[PDB]
Amino acid sequence: MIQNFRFFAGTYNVNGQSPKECLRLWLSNGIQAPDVYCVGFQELDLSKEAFFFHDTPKEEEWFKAVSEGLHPDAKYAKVKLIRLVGIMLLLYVKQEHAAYISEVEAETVGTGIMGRMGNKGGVAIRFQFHNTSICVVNSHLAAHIEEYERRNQDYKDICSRMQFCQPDPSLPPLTISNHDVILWLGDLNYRIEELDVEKVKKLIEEKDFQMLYAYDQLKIQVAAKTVFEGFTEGELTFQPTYKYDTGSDDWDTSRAPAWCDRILWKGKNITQLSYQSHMALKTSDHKPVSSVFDIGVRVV
Ligand SMILES: [Ca+2]
Ligand SMILES: [Mg+2]
Repeated sequence: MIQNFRFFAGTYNVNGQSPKECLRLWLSNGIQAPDVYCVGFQELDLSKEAFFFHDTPKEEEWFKAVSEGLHPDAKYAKVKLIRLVGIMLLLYVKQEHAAYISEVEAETVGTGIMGRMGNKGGVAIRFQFHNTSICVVNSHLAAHIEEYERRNQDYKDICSRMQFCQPDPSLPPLTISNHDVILWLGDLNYRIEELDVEKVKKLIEEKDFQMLYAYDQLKIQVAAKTVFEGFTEGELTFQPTYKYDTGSDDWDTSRAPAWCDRILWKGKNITQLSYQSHMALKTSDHKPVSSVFDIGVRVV
């Protein structure tokens, strides 16, 4: 029997900052309490120290910040936390679902310096929920403005190198694609091309996000089948989420605005209820993005 549960997916590039703001706006702003929360960060800590010895007080800081921000109408249990340098993913479920979560595994893949360090890359948590297999990936891909090939390479390398082991020590490992349900979120860093920074801002003024999409690097590459084969993205009905002046909604361009921050998915029995950014949070040069899904899970 398929029963629907509500999944919240969120991605936020916090530009090396500690949380200054209440996250309720992002994580529980006029939504029903999700059954499951998948919350992704990039650039959690930008220090060389963090890049070097992993430890950083930004982890407890954003964890406290997310937990305080979850929907107040339910109690949530943290299932798993995973981080590679500045890339962190948190998985929470309502306390009443905890017993039905199993085979939780978490892995990381660095795809930055030398094609292997964690300045860029991916982290993932997969698990079983009742009798449905789910994998959630948070990734931070190459930032070069022109050279999207580097993002495609990061994406190809997360897919080929991310391997989850299994209790049975005689079985092959699982890859990201070996799941009934895949959610992929992150600062994917694809930008807008050809169009002038003037036109790109003006298009954003009059809210004509359809025309702009035709020049979005991610749209183009997905159609070219160089990444995200089989994935869907909901219509982008919110303005690009990068790059803003910290503490405001004005632009900064050291580089047109861009839909850096995205959530895609593939699987049967997945319906997307919403796809938003959250302008009111001004702690970072990105805005956070969120999506709620009704996902059908097989319950036996
Ligand atoms: Ca790379
Ligand atoms: Mg930054």
